[PDB]
Amino acid sequence: RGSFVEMVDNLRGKSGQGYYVEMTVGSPPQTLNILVDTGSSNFAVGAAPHPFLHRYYQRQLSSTYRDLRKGVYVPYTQGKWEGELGTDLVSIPHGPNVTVRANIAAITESDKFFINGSNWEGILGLAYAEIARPDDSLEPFFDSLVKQTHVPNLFSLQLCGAGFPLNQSEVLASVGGSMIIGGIDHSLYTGSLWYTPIRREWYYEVIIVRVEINGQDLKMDCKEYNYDKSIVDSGTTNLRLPKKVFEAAVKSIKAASSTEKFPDGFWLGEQLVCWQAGTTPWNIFPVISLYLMGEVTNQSFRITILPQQYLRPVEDSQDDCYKFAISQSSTGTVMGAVIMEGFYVVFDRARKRIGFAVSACHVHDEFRTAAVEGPFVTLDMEDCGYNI
Ligand SMILES: CN1C(=N)N[C@](CCC2CCCCC2)(C[C@H]2CCC[C@@H](NC(=O)c3ccncc3)C2)C1=O
Repeated sequence: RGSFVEMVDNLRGKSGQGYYVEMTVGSPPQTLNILVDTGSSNFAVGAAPHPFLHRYYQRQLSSTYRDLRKGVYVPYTQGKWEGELGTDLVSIPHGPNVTVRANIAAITESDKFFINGSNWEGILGLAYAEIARPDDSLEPFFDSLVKQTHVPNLFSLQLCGAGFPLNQSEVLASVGGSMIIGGIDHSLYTGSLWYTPIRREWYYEVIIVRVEINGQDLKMDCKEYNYDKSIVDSGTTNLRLPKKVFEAAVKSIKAASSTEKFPDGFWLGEQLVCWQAGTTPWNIFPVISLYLMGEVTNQSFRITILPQQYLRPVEDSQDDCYKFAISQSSTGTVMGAVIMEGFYVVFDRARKRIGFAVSACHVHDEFRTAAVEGPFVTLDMEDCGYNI
């Protein structure tokens, strides 16, 4: 049974441009589309004209706007966002039937933040206060939601990749998934939910204990897989892996798929690869299994993704084209949107754990499916975690 009908199918978007939910801010309510970001902790919205925005938060039109008289400067690898802090009344129309008083960062300047044609005007940082900007005293949205209402301290995400390119009109008309606030909807997954501990409450940090490519053990010291951390991030497109892990994984993926040669640009995630309509050779590409620490001592489980997850559909012709959605990182593993598209992911903050189950909307073929399986006996899993 699906017990959260009001929130099912409340997301739109895609892996490369982000998945967003409708929200309202202020009095009278101002409707805005907001990217769901499990990799950050600020509710930050466009609040001034920008070439990529067709609407923005107008503080002067909200009777409930409260100015905190404080600026916030947020540089990150790709760019930055800057703004002015305040609070206002916020609601999620296809969400819990509540209105909360929340912090809002009114974005006034940015670089490589907004995405042209993404249809979103701000981001909802769903991670913990530790990584909120300027500091941990700026209460994140979800913390405000839980404190002010009877909403359970849990949310779950079903990000639905279409498996093919969606043009501008299609991506606006299409259901991109669900964000269930305060619960788990059983219609969004098949099989069982398996839980991994949240190692520390800052990002949604997890511990990977083993990696396989078509069942072949990558055989690295498991600390390498979590160097310097492993996180679950809906605000990142790719599966990102630490340099050494990336080099070993790409070697193994190349070897498994060696019946076809792909240019260096494809493996660097820059160049698309194309096949005649319907002839994508899924079977030559391997499945990838990530083993995660379990809730029981010396127990792990595995999540298995297909090339239908790690090859991202892009438009070129009538050919079926893709980009390789696995890339190198110098800041740890990032389980981005392309990985999350395979699974229904439960962010169980109350029980400091993340659940994974096979998504009812994952893209697959008639011969293979994504999987979530366990248990496996795995020793010294705490040693897989990186310190300092
Ligand atoms: C990974 N990642 C993420 N999950 N959220 C941010 C902020 C991280 C935050 C973590 C805690 C400390 C402070 C920083 C922000 C991201 C939001 C989605 C749109 C993105 N836009 C682009 O990447 C982009 C790139 C190029 N052109 C346009 C847009 C930018 C980020 O870098």
